Amino acid sequence: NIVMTQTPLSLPVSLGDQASISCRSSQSLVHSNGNTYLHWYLQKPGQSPKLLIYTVSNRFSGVPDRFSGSGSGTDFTLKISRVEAEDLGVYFCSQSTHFPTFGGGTKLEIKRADAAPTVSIFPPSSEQLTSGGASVVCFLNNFYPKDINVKWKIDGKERQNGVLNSWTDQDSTYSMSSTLTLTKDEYERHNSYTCEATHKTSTSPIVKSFNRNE
Amino acid sequence: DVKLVESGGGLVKPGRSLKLSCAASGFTFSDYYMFWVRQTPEQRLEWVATISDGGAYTYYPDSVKGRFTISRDNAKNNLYLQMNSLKSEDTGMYYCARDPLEYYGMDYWGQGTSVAVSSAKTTAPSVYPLAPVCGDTTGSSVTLGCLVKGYFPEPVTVTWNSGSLSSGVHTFPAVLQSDLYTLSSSVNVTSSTWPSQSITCNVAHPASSTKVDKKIVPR
Amino acid sequence: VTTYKLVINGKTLKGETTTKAVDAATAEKVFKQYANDNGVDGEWTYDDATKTFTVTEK
Amino acid sequence: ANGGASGQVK
Repeated sequence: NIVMTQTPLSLPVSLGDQASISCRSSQSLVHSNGNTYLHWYLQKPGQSPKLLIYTVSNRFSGVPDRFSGSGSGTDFTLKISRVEAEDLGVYFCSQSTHFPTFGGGTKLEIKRADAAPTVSIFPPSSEQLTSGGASVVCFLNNFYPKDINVKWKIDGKERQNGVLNSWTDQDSTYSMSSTLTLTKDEYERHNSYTCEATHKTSTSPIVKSFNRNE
Repeated sequence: DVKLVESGGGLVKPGRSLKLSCAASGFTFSDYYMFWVRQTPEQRLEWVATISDGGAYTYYPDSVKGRFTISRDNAKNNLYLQMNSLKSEDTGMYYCARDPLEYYGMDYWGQGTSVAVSSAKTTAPSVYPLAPVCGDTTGSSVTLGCLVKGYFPEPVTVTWNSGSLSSGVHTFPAVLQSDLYTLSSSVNVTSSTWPSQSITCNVAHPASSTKVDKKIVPR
Repeated sequence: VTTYKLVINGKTLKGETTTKAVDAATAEKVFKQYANDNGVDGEWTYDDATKTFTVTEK
Repeated sequence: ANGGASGQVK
């Protein structure tokens, strides 16, 4: 029940950069025997986590000396003196002082220049409506960084109910689909449909709309 | 060198059970405490079981206590996990991992075995076209798509123009929607390209033996 | 149960799908739901020898 | 305690 929290969620870097990731535990990690069982692991896509740093600052067998760890009590950080492409993936901290628990992970990724998304909105198809269903889709493609906020607005009111989002893995840009799934009857209850995106690149939202009756 | 190989994962109906195995090699298996750790679809890691070196002592979090049993065969170098009364929240990748001798931790992990718990039946996807909102006379590039909805189990495969349309395509990861899976794909082309030239998404769902092409026509 | 097949010859949707059913009539209901779900509207024929249904749109 | 849910220290 020792909660492990990682900061940041994502850390974009350029090859050659320094890298720092933090890990905060809800209670002290010092064991009764005096040792602190706080570890770091790296997981690449399709592979299992591999041990990097054990007991706060000990490098595991084979780990380059570019990796270092430190911290104390409840606040710990993993450092990468100089980032290489093979370092990219998700870093996890974990604690073994009490029953094992894990942080949510910090994804180390390749930095790119900021890019605004290209937004496209799609009404339900004739086919789906014939079937009795209504999916409204919005693609938010090729943007950077990953953080993006999307809102569905129907006759001006936000709709969160029935919305499912899916993000592509990292060109180095990110893409995302948002799909609002309604019944045909619900879809016919309103006429104005808007997909609105807020991204760091602009103070103004990117708005794409259609009208059910057009 | 140390190696761990998990196997046994599969699809099981809710309330059902399954046994996972984990073959260990390259170390004296009987000297080490062993664990089972799982990773959910949203990628969170959760410890699920611990067993002492000799096998007498077993530990579990409250989420699994009374339903899971970790065991091991020290003669055969095998670690096991019997899972009973399975729930949809048990869906995930299962890894076995080793406890090092001189500190509490997890030094080596296997490549994993996936478990899925669901009451869904094999279902072929519906393939809907995502054509642009009508009336665009700008002459700017067009973005089209295919919505592949309601299939089970995973996975599906999607190509555009039998694979000859590969640039400017984004195929998004599947999401669970009505206890079934859904994915979509987008493709972007110049306005002189479509609709003068046909654009078709080629969809395959191996489990239902579905192979369908959906030509995308304008609204 | 035995395997039944469906050939879809629609104006924009074309291809194949299958189902495992107790008999052809039981398979035909699954296939008509499938076609309906994909917006298809066509004429249904059945080839006994290959246990294959075909739905063809005008 | 030594041995437990998070392993042992031999």
